[PDB]
Amino acid sequence: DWVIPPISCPENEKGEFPKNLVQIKSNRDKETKVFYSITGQGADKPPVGVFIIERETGWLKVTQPLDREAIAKYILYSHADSSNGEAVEDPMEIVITVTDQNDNRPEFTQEVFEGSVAEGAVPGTSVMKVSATDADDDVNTYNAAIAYTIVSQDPELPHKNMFTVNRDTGVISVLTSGLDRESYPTYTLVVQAADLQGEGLSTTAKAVITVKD
Amino acid sequence: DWVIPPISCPENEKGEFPKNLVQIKSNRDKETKVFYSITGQGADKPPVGVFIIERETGWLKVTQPLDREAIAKYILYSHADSSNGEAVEDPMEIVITVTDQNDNRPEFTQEVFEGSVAEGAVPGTSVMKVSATDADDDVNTYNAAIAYTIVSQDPELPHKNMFTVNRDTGVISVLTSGLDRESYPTYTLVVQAADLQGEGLSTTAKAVITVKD
Ligand SMILES: [Ca+2]
Ligand SMILES: [Ca+2]
Ligand SMILES: [Ca+2]
Ligand SMILES: [Ca+2]
Ligand SMILES: [Ca+2]
Ligand SMILES: [Ca+2]
Ligand SMILES: [Ca+2]
Ligand SMILES: [Ca+2]
Repeated sequence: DWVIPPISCPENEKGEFPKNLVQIKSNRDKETKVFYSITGQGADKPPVGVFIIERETGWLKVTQPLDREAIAKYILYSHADSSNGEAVEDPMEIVITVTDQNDNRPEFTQEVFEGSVAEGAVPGTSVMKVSATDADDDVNTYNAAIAYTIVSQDPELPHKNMFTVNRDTGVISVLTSGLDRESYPTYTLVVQAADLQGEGLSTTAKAVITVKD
Repeated sequence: DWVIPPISCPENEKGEFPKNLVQIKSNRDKETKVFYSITGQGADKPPVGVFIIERETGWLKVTQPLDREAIAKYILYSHADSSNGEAVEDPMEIVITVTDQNDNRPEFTQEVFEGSVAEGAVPGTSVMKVSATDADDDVNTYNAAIAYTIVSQDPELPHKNMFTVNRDTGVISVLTSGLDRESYPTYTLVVQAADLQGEGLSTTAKAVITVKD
């Protein structure tokens, strides 16, 4: 069977269903009457009826909103028959790809991270790792592409930015010098994770840094 | 033959050739090895070589720029053979749609239009028409949606805007009162037409209005 170039349908559609996607038909329909149908998971097997096809015209339709994060892709088969029951084409394998949107917010693996730095440590040294996940499509979009930032430091001393976060790795490093356990022994950072490479949906967690001797 | 939904390729592509459009497989290639070719005008028929298919992968490719205004649609057929050159699928009908770019400036039907009006005529009274054409796709885009403007009036008396042009139709009308043949017996307007509804490519021409008793 040929495999159709994929038919895209974005997730979370609203309004009137069903909606037309694409017309799939046989160029033999002037030689004999052609009746169309589709089978497979999403047509006549679970989930039944998400897609339906017009029996005489071959208009493929979707009957409800989709969620890429539940099902990313459907495989079905179209069929062309004539009155006498002969198949007028081999089946075609129909591929339908659910096209992503940014409908998922990043999430930190924990609501509080804990680390230790040694007070005499060099601007460069690695303190700790923070971690988020996005459920969206990390292959075809930036909707799951996470920029880690530091939003705030407490206390703001000796300097405001004692610390640096690598925006891709979520690794927290020492930016700056004057780090003394006995002046200021614990810092509480508010860290942000935002998708769209930093520009999109965001969430915050806390990172608690204990200064050591 | 199944006829696949059409594949869009914009005119006036730039850079590296060939470029990939779509992957056209058969799913009988787990079993033995399948070889692809294409025929049709645009492939093995004139214009020869605009599209090719990579024999082993089935990537359909475009080999040079297209121009919608010369050819807007191609029809190709793909074929699937085994090493002995025997068909393992019926052919598949491939439709290619060339999509529009705004690569055509509107042209006024004439370089100078002539019209005339009675000095008595009341504001709102209709004088003459100006007219432009645009060669871009006036069915699916705004690349031919022309808006009309008066750029200048000569002379600027008794007042600067004796006239008005409806931006959608090109009808020139009397805007303000005071027309009088024996003070100013003709006006020369520069008129402008622009696509994208005024926002796009532009051209100008002249309209000459003879004030009559
Ligand atoms: Ca979703
Ligand atoms: Ca997201
Ligand atoms: Ca999503
Ligand atoms: Ca100390
Ligand atoms: Ca063109
Ligand atoms: Ca064009
Ligand atoms: Ca145009
Ligand atoms: Ca007079």
